[PDB]
Amino acid sequence: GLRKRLRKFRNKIKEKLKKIGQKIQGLLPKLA
Repeated sequence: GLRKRLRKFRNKIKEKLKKIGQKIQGLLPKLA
């Protein structure tokens, strides 16, 4: 049962990741 929970876990966080990667690419061009 632990597996089913772990897999889905790394799936939820993965979403919040691609979210910030979209916020920094906007400032970089201005800062660096």
